[PDB]
Amino acid sequence: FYRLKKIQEKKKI
Amino acid sequence: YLSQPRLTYKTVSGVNGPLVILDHVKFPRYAEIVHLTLPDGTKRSGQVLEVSGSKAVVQVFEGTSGIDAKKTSCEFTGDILRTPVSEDMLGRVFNGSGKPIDRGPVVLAEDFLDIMGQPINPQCRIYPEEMIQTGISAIDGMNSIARGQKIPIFSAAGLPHNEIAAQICRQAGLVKKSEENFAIVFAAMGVNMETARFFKSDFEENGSMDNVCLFLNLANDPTIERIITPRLALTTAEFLAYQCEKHVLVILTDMSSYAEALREVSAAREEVPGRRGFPGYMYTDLATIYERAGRVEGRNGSITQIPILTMPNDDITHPIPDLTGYITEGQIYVDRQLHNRQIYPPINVLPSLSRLMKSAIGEGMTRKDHADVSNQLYACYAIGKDVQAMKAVVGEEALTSDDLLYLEFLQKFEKNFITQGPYENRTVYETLDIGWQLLRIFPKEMLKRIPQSTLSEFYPR
Amino acid sequence: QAAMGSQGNLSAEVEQATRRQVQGMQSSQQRNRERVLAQLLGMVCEVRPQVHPNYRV
Amino acid sequence: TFGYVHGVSGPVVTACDMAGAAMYELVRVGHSELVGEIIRLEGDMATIQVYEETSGVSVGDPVLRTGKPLSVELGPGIMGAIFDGIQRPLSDISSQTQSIYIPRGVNVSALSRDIKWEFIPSKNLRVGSHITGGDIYGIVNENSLIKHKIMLPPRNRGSVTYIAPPGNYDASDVVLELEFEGVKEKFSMVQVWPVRQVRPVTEKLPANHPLLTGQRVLDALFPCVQGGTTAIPGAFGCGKTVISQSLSKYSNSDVIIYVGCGERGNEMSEVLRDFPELTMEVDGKVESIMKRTALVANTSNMPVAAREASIYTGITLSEYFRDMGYHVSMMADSTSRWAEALREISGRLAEMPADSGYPAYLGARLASFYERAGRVKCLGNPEREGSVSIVGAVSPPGGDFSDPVTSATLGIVQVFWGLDKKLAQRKHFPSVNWLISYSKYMRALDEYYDKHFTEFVPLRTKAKEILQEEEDLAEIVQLVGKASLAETDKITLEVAKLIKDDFLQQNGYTPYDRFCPFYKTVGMLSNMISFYDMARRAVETTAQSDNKITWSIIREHMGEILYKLSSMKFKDPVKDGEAKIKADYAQLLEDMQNAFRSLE
Amino acid sequence: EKKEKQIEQQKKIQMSNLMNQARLKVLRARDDLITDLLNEAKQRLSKVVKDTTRYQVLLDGLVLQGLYQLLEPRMIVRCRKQDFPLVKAAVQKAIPMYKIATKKDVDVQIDQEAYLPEEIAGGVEIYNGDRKIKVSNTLESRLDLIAQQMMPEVRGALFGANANRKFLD
Repeated sequence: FYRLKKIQEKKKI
Repeated sequence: YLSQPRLTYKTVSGVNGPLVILDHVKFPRYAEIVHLTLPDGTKRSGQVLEVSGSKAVVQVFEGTSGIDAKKTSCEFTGDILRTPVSEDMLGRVFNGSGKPIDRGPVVLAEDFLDIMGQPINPQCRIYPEEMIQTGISAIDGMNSIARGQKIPIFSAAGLPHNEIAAQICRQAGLVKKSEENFAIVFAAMGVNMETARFFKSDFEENGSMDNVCLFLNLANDPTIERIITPRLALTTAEFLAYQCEKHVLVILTDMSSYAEALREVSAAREEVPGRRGFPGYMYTDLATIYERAGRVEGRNGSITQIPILTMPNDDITHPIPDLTGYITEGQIYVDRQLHNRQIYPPINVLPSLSRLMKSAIGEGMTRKDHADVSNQLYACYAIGKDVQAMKAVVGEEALTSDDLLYLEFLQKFEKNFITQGPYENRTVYETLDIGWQLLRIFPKEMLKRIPQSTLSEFYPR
Repeated sequence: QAAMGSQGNLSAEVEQATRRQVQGMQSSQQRNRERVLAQLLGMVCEVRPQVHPNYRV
Repeated sequence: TFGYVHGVSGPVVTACDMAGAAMYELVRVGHSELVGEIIRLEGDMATIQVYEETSGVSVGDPVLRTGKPLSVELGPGIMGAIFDGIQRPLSDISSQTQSIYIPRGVNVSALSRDIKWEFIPSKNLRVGSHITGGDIYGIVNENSLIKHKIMLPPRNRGSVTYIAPPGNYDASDVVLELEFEGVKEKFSMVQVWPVRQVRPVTEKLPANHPLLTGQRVLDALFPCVQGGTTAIPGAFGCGKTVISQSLSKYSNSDVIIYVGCGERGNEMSEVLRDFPELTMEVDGKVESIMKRTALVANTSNMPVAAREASIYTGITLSEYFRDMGYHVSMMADSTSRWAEALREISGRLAEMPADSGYPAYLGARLASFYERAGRVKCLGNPEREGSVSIVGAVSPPGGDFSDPVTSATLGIVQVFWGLDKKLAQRKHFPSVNWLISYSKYMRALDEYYDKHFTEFVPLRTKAKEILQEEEDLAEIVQLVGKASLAETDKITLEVAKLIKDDFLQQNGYTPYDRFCPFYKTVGMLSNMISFYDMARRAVETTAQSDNKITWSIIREHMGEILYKLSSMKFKDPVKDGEAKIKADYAQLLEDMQNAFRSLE
Repeated sequence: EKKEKQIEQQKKIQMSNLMNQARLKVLRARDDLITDLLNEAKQRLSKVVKDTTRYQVLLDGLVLQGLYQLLEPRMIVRCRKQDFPLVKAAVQKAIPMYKIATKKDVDVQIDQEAYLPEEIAGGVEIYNGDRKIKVSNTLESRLDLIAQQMMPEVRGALFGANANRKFLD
């Protein structure tokens, strides 16, 4: 869950 | 010293959870304290955490609620969090942040100190040797505590660890017997009103209010202040230890609530997790708290520390008790089985541990065979538990004689060694006499661990 | 009655202690005051302004 | 040649205007000049890891770019000192400051310059004599025990041009000079060596000679080799540190380098307080053990990044002393801490976690740390022989040996000492498990153990068999209730109880088992195995014919002999003679033989 | 025995509370005297306002220091109405030094609409072009700041020293 969240956040840039 | 005036601001780039972001800041400094004035005129504070470019991030201590962009004002001071410390603080009451509670005035300070303190040099560390008298046989006798130690106390929800802590405070002293005493600093990490009343009344009772500084943070206070309160109390302790040469004892309570608050603040930044979702660096942070204790060369004071933490769901592998077990050098493990049997003080000994005993005791300290008594008593206790677990299945017919001896030893030892009472304070030598009284039950040809000499000179009487 | 009489005596004793302590403090403080006022005012009047050390052109 | 601090957060910062920079180049940041290192970059930006607390640093502070990667200084005077994680001499700091703290960014050289060490010439060289890398051209006496020896640095060679005479000199005085190909270069007593680089060596040789061990267990049952690898994972309350200290005090190695990482402060306090009192002689006068020990303290509070540097520093010192022909032995404490520090750092960079948050490359880093080991033939004309042994202590979070760090460790090491918290609850010091541990080096050492003893293999095999069969019978006696037992089964169970209580148990502080040499181990094992053999043979013979001997009968027959057997361990060999204890154990065997003859 | 125990408990709590209140009275008196010292210092400062010759120098220093701290192309300066001429003098003396210091041109202005409350003893405040960043270099603020920053020295002079303290570091 967390690592997917971090991908999601990274994709915002 | 610094004569530079303090800038104020009106820039609030945006808010996101407990954070507040500022823009157009001229040379921010990492970890500098800032005051906030809300539209209603009430006041707050915070501390910078992340800085990049002209942007900065600010953790609010009182909880963010009611922040308007166009009307708030963010004053900067330009230095790290710094606290006032004075000797006369003893005999006062304060809240989490340090403001007075007891209808008194703020502390005229003898000096300013860093909240984080700073590491002590390992070369100039006098290893602790002097022994403390707790009175409780489960500590003096099994897991003795020398000054400078930082042993915790493990408990569970609904257990009377508060009583144990109060009694420990009441009967602290020196086994080897001018009149010495203690200066006790106590910090509370989200205790309920009942706990606060109990501790305050207990300190009032024995007339010890003249020498206790209090730090109280009930559940009403915003959770972020719980991060700062421990280090503040610990700084005060260090001052009284090395600038007044006093002997000090620290009691932090319910560090589990502190860990929860740490998890809460960390979740805002989205740091990497660990086991059960706690921050990875939570270990290093707990290390920053706990270690600040012991005795240093060329001085006379010393810092003892007795943190207290509850174990969620009695699961010992839970990260908080584990990392505490790594940092500190011992444990106590209050039992609940004994509490269900209505026994006082209900302390398990089988998983308790005290790393400093190997030099705390010996000839010229307590008694010649102090270690041997401990080893043999623990061994008999362990085999007794094993025999009970065996009896639970095989039945009374399968028991051999030594099983009966171990079971009666278990029963007698539990009703005698462990059980003391609300205020009974045994001398150490009385405790050793009682221990030998329990050892004498077995014939001499079975006490394997004790040396032959000690058995020859002590067992028959 | 022993408790009440002892309460009276102990009370009177502690207010006596408080009053003498306060008077001693006040007397000690009327000894030297002008020196510190001079110190604070003198440090206030000085300015010595400078630019923030990190500034570049 | 100055960047400016673009950003700051935790121990990770950023600096612009650093286009002329390279990875792993050290760097000073801020007005305190905190040491750092480069990890990432993007354009003219860079990322600096900081080896010191960052509180108070401000944006725009100057950052000085230096001209060398991380390096460690080597030479005389290293022995006997205590350094922190990036090699500042702690004693010099405490003397210089007259305080009890460590001010941030204190600059003091690794070694002293105001000491005159005696020097001796090569006695075999002259003006115009050609050497190469790794050739000794000097000997300096640090003290009576260890004679320092200065070698030419690697990547240097040529014909000499001047040699200093014998006499007392400091570092700064130039000692040697030489021309190689028309360039003259000067050599002092100080080498500067990149920490992350391996010191070249002629050739790795196969192991050839074992490593003595203090404890009785972990010596016969799971030996170690002079250059091999060993690991000691185990849950808390089990006390790996006691075993580490015991190994440190008692071993035949010439130099000991005990690197702590994230340890407790009180443990370094133990070490400093305690080692100087213990002493030992080699070829004359008795000298303290501190005269052959170099420590690298790093306790928990100290800046998180320094934990990485300390371990590499320690192994580098070990290798440097290995180039002398000594036998170094190294003691790493809680490499799990090193892994966790790396985990935190990689977390703050916004990188990918792999397994429980640990970055993927930690397995590779761990393997690289260990592979620098083993006995080797050295590089140089004088033809030195030496080795490095590494025994590291893992701390699995909660005892769960399936955690990532232990899993990565078990694949690379050769010897593994599983420990059990239940035994440590029994205070069964040392709390080793003796059933999941193993050691692949047994085959290479059987040859040695035969060229000295020839009477150990049956003992070991029978001990393994009896313990294994006890463990198998554990379930059958647990469920049944100790009723369905043939007499041989009871015999093996109870002899297993005696060996577990007697041979396996050992106190690590009482004067009489602070140390136990190998011969006593052989004697005790031989006694117990022989008693097992005689008991079973007697019971077999009396079982087949008639009047099957019950265990109670032999117990009542020779309980006194059993009591003497168990109390065998009270000897303190330091005072008593070896042959005296050998004759004592022969006398106990005589007692057993007499009892078995009388029953016969 | 129960009634006895009750009596001693009440006696103990009563004595302890009495002692607490006595100590608290001592501390309140100390704080009150510190406050009176600060008020006296404020009155001395207000008296020192009246001398124009050195007040002008101080004002010049204040405005220069604010200019240095702000570092913005546009600026605004606000002061009491009855100090305004000396403020004009101060800005004219202040601009060129800053220009040679930072090598930039700044438009310095003085408001004529909003004026500080008369309750201010004296001093000057500054704002940037957008009136978002402001530096309060009033006499009251500086007096406050210097007071909080020098407290330990204040009691060191006023109360002697504490013998129990042995090391100052």
